[PDB]
Amino acid sequence: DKVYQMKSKPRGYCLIINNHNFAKAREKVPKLHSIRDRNGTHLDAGALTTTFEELHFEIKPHDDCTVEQIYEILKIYQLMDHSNMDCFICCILSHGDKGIIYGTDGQEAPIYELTSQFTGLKCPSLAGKPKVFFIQACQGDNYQQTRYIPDEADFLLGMATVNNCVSYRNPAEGTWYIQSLCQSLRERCPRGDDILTILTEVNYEVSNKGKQMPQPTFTLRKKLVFPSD
Amino acid sequence: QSIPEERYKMKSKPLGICLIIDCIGNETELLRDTFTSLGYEVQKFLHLSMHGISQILGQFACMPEHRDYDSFVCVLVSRGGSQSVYGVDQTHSGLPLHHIRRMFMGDSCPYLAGKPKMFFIQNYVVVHREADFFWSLCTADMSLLEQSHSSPSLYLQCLSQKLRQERKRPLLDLHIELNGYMYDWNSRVSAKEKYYVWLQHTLRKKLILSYT
Amino acid sequence: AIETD
Repeated sequence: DKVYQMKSKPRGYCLIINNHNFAKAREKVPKLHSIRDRNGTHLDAGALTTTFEELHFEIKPHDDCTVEQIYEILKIYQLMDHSNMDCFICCILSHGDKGIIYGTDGQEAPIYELTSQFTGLKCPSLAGKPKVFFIQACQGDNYQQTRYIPDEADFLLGMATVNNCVSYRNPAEGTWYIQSLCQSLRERCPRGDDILTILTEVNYEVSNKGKQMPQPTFTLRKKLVFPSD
Repeated sequence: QSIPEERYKMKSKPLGICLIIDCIGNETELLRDTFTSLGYEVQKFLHLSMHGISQILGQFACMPEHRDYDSFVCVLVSRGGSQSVYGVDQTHSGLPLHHIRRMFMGDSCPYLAGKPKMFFIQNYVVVHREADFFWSLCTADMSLLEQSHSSPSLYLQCLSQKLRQERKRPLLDLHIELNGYMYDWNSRVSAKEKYYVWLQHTLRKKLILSYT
Repeated sequence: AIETD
C-alpha cells in the first residue's frame, strides 16, 4: 500500500538522449545504408521536456549521440550524487533492433547494458528509488531474449514496442508512443493516476493507432506517481 | 473518467483454464484452491520434461474450449535459466520463455485473441499478435530447493493470499504490493534466499480476475 | 509519411 516518495524539488534528473542524424549509419556502418534520419524526434524531445519540467524534474537533453557518447553520458549519471533526489528518468529516442538501440554512428548498445548501470550497488544514491527508462525505437523489422533490466527492484522500462517489432514515427507529429505517453502523463498525473496504470492506457491508445504494441517491463515494488503541481 | 478506458470482459464460467505445471512438486494445494475459488478450471501436470512442457503447452494453446472462456492462466514452476525453464531435464539450454509466448500469440492461438493470457513463473536458478499478455517471472536460487525441509514458494503463496482476499482489485495493483512484500522478505535474507520479481506485459485494458 | 523507427 506504499507509494515511492516523490517530493524533492527537483524530483531528479530527466536525461533525454535524442538521436536524429543517422548520416554515419550510412557513412561508417555498411548495413544501415537505407536508415532514414529520425524526422519528428525533436517534437518528441520537446514534448518530454515540457511534460517532465511540469512534473518538476531537471531536464538534461543530449542530441545526436553515438553509442560511445551514450555510454559516457550514462556513466556520468551513474557517478553523480542523487542523494537529494527521489527519482531518475532516462529517455532514449533512436533507431533500434532486437533488444538494442543504435547510436547515430550505427553502433549498438544493448538496452540491458544501459539500465544495469543503475543497480543499487553501482549507483548507491538511487538505491531504493525508482529508476525509469522510456525508449522510443524499433526492436526488429517484423511488421503487422533479453529481459531488458536487472531483476532487482525499482526499475521501470517503458518500451515503444515489444521485442522483434517496429514502432512508428509520424514526421510531422512525433512518434506514436512518445506523443501518447506525454499526453497521458500531462492529463492523468494531475488526477493522481499511477505511472503503470498510465502505461496500460498508452498500450491501448497506441495499439489503436500495421499495428504497434508498446510494452512495459519492470520490477517496481511500490505505486509510482509523479505529483503534479 | 478513469483509465484504462476499457476492461477485459470477465464473465464466462469458468473464467478460463488455469494450467498448473509444477516440475518440482513442492507447492501445496494453496494456489490451485485459490484459482478454483476465483472461478478457474484447474488442470495440473507434475514433473514434466522440457518436451513434456512444450507438448502440454502446445496442446492447451489449441483447446477449442478457449473460445468459450474469457481468459487463460498458466502457473509454471521449474528449475531453469535466466529466461527459460528446464523442466526436470538435466540440461543447460531450456525452453525459452519467448517460445511459450509464440505458442499463445494471436495468430497461433486464435481462440484467445483479445483475451488476457497470464503467466506466473517461479524459476529456480543457480489485434496485434503480441497483445493482452501478462508475464510474472520470479527467480530464486536453486539452493532453496536443496534444504532438508524445502519451503514452498513464498511468491506463489503470497500471490494466492492476495488473490484469495482481494480478487476484485486490478491484478497489477495486487502484484505491485506482492513485489513490495517480496522486497520486505528479501531485506531479511542473503541472495540465495531472495525472491526477485520481474514483470512484462501488453495489457490494453483494466484487468481484474473477478466477474464483470 | 508514417515512418518506422
